[PDB]
Amino acid sequence: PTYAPKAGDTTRSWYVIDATDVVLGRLAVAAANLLRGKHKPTFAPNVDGGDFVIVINADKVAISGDKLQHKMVYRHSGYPGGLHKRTIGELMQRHPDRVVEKAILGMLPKNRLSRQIQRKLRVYAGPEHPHSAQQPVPYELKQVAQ
Amino acid sequence: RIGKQPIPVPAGVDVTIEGQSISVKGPKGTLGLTVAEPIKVARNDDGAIVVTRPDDERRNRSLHGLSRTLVSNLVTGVTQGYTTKMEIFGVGYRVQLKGSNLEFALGYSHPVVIEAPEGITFAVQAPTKFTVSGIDKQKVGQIAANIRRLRRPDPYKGKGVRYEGEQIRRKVGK
Amino acid sequence: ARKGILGTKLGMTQVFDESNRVVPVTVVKAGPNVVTRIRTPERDGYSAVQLAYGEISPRKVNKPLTGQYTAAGVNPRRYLAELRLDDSDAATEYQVGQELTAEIFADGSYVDVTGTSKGKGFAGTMKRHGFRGQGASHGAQAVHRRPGSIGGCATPARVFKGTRMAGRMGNDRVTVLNLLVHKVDAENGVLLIKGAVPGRTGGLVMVRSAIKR
Amino acid sequence: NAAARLNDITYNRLIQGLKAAGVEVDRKNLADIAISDPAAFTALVDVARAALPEDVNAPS
Amino acid sequence: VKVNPSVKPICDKCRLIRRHGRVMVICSDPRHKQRQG
RNA sequence: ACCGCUGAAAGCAUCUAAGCGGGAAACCUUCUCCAAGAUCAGGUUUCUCACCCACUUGGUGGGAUAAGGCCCCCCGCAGA
RNA sequence: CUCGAUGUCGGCUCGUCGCAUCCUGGGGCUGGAGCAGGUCCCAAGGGUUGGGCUGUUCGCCCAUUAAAGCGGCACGCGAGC
Ligand SMILES: [Mg+2]
Ligand SMILES: [Mg+2]
Ligand SMILES: [Mg+2]
Ligand SMILES: [Mg+2]
Ligand SMILES: [Mg+2]
Ligand SMILES: [Mg+2]
Ligand SMILES: [Mg+2]
Ligand SMILES: [Mg+2]
Ligand SMILES: [Mg+2]
Ligand SMILES: [Mg+2]
Ligand SMILES: [Mg+2]
Ligand SMILES: [Mg+2]
Ligand SMILES: [Mg+2]
Ligand SMILES: [Mg+2]
Ligand SMILES: [Mg+2]
Ligand SMILES: [Mg+2]
Ligand SMILES: [Mg+2]
Ligand SMILES: [Mg+2]
Ligand SMILES: [Mg+2]
Ligand SMILES: [Mg+2]
Ligand SMILES: [Mg+2]
Ligand SMILES: [Zn+2]
Repeated sequence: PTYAPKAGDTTRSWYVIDATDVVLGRLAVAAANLLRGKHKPTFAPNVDGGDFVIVINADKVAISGDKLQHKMVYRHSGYPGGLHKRTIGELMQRHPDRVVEKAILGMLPKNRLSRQIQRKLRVYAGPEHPHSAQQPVPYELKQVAQ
Repeated sequence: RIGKQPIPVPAGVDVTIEGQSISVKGPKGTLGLTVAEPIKVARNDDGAIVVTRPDDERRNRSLHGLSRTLVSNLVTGVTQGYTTKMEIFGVGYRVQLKGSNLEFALGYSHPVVIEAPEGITFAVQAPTKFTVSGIDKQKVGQIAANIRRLRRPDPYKGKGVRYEGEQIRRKVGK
Repeated sequence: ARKGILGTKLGMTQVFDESNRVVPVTVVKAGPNVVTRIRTPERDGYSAVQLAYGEISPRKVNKPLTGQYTAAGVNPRRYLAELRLDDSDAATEYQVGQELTAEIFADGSYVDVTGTSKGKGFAGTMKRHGFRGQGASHGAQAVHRRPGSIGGCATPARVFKGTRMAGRMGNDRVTVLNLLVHKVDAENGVLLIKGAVPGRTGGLVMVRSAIKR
Repeated sequence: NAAARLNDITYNRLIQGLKAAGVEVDRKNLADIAISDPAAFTALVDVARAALPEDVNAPS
Repeated sequence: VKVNPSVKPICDKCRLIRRHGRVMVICSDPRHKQRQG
């Protein structure tokens, strides 16, 4: 009998990730593992373990010069000829929180429980977050030496 | 070779460095510039400008001879300010001052006015000759390039706005 | 500085101007109005002004909506709508309780009139979108007013979204742009507006000043 | 791999160090100590780390 | 300009330079402007 | 697309590698309309702002109400 | 692939899409004086008529037009004619 977690054993906490010079790939990966609870030894792929992630300073994320011009974001409305495209560089002016949040939500598994995982994610643009009623501890990026 | 040659400073009363920055001030207005990050700017014995670099890369040799002739434009542009000199050719074409502005009669059905921006002062010397002055070399030559394109280049009668001394190309016509 | 008023369409008639031309006007009773609420940007997020219009008995208005008038000191009206202003300098000329009348528009000014278009019921495709139909003779079996084809074949195996078809028509918010104001009658509270004004004879009409001029 | 990284070592080098020290505990029980007894898992990390070769990138 | 995938100088004062990721020929005679596209 | 200014690597030159401009019915805002089922289901306001019963005393079952709406009734230029 | 059935040209009706662009918009070169052009590059937002002949597609012709573009979609569309 291996461990399968009960309901009421998953204890959640609150992290906050600054993004002042962090690239979009390193930060979306480290937020995807931290929301799902891969860093916890009581992991189970069918249980929404994992903590809250507050991403502040998303307008200062590290995107290269050739990606604010040539990397496109596509939406389609369903109507014919309804394909629209916006560059990253004209999304980092209006909605910079959507660029970080889209990179996280493509790295979660494509299933039903990821729609409950993504309810634990708050992405903001400035250096100020409203969740000071809780006590978010900061989370810096670490790589385990080998 | 350019960049491996110091910057002669006639007056330069506050040629300073504050954390990868530079400034200049003198008989004219002040000017600012920020050198690219590998290139260091430093002093000679005379308090002048001598720039240095790490050695022998494709990208550090380029930013060194660039950033020499951008700092020396500041200490020239404050002492000896830049004046471009332009002329008007063609019969009936002329130029006047409407205050600080500069009107042209270039054969159109409306007088073309050119609003002079900050730091730029216009002055005519003749109905077919005028000058554009200032302290920044890029900002002067940008205004003088807007005036050069006011008409289409005409290779048949030579009617247009020119720089003085330049020779445009000419065709035979009919 | 976009001015606006609420009103009731009263029908159409014709009138003669100084050059002896005939001008089809549409009478709009730009009735007396009142403010009752001011949307400020620091409180509500935008800049607008409510406008209350129409006589009503004070027993026909329920207790949740009656109290919204008691906070402004105004007797209850029938209609209630907002005039959207620009995003700055909100209400330096609108106060709560201010009486707006019809003579805020001048003779010869332009207005944009928005109301609800008349209903046409469940309308077929020749009335709603203006198709052509098949012919009236030469063999045409039972297809004299039918829409014809609605798609391709096995590629694409779907009707595209947005295909024009039969359905209901009317009851749409329709704005008519750049209508000339022939005469404002301050004695009667009536604008004479040149042209057509959407609605049945008695519906609610918002008369705003034009932006296209 | 989640519990080795609470003790600054990858899973890559924990399995190497537990074969270089002669600890034949299977991965079922090694993952049941990590949930039920965490202080008895730090000791198996310090056994596997000390038994690991000093330059892990140098050839044998 | 002339837009041809083979550009080469025609007279002896046509320079051959590279700007914005494509190879082009500039000169004084304007009928010798060429680029690759 | 095309036209530039400043300017090296390349003592010259060059719209370019750092940096900055001009540039069209295309693109994005502007104008008209739909739109919080936008499940992140929003905002500003106002009204009621209250009882009783049983049981295995529970974020339990029922009953009766306030604000309020629906059904029926008279109709409509609103409508299968 | 389909023979224990995938109904074939042209027309009408309704579309939708590509750009190898007919018109309009922006340019370089010209053996471009001007007016009109030739040629190349950029551009798909909208517009691209009505008749004679023929089952026609195609094509010739008539009178115009800012122009009368070329193509895909079972040579789009017969449980729509
Ligand atoms: Mg899978
Ligand atoms: Mg009806
Ligand atoms: Mg008919
Ligand atoms: Mg029949
Ligand atoms: Mg019939
Ligand atoms: Mg360019
Ligand atoms: Mg424009
Ligand atoms: Mg609305
Ligand atoms: Mg949606
Ligand atoms: Mg709501
Ligand atoms: Mg069968
Ligand atoms: Mg041409
Ligand atoms: Mg093209
Ligand atoms: Mg088209
Ligand atoms: Mg558009
Ligand atoms: Mg006949
Ligand atoms: Mg077609
Ligand atoms: Mg067919
Ligand atoms: Mg066809
Ligand atoms: Mg057929
Ligand atoms: Mg069929
Ligand atoms: Zn040449």
